[PDB]
Amino acid sequence: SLLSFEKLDRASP
Amino acid sequence: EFTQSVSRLQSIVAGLKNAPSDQLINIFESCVRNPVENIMKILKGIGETFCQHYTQSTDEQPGSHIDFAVNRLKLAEILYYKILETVMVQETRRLHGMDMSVLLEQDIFHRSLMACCLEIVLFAYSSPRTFPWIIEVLNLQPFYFYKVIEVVIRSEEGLSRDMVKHLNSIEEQILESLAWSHDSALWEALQVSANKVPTCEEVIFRTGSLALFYRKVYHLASVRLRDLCLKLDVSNELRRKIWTCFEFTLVHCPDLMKDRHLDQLLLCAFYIMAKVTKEERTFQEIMKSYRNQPQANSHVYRSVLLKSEERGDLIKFYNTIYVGRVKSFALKYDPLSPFP
Repeated sequence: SLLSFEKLDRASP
Repeated sequence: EFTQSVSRLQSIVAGLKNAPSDQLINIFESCVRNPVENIMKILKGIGETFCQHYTQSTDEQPGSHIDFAVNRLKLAEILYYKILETVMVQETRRLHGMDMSVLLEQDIFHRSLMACCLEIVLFAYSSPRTFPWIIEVLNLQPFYFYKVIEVVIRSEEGLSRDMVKHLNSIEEQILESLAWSHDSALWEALQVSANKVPTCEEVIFRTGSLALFYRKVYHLASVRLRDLCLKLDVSNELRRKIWTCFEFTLVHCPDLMKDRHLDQLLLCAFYIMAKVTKEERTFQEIMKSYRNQPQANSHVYRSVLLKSEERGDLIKFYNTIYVGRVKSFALKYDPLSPFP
């Protein structure tokens, strides 16, 4: 509840 | 030895001229208020502004020679007078022999038709001046402009499938982002409507500028939901549940769209109605599956307006701005809007 923090895969290569 | 698009453009304007034809002139002169001189003022105005921007360099776009500018312009004018005639001839008032003065005196229609002709020409030549360069230069509201595109497509059948595909894609650009900018006349239209955002059922069954716009938007977003629901097959029961949260943010949180992209809200919707439902928590896995869409670009999920005042990515936009707005609607799913 609720926020799903995450790291965007570093990209685009 | 010409490219297909340039050859096709040759066949279209062949034998025509950058002046109105005799049939068009007759139609102008049958009007109680004859538009012809005002129409010439507009083309001369657009023509001068176009050449000025065409021939003057910026950081993004180098300026080009005036000779090419006039060539492109002359070609667009020829298209304008051909397409305008076709439009006026096929008009209902024309067939019923009624005065068309009101139809022919709308500046925004003539400006938009001429810009769209310029855009057809530039595209045919694979111009570096990429949409929306043309409407920016001519000071045309995207919210007003996009309406001409359907008219052009139906009024000129000599357009190649590629020309038609391109015109449809610049319409999608306007619907997904360009018409939602803070300076857009959309917010003016919403305002006079007492900030009542038309729901899906309402425009899919009004019929003002607002309704026609949102009809297009709701149609576009549904197509971009369906394909993405063919990624994880989900179910046609849940594809409705997700379409509901997206409609909620459009109607009851219209500010979230300002200076943003339609897909940013559609994707943010997706993840949330997944997580609160039986079919659950499909991750950014669908983002790679979002890449399969024609309009998908990195900047969409990489670069998202937060407040402006820097600019973050989709997941930061989501947890900062989105949940705060959408949580209490979405949490309740621990009605459903009809899917087109």
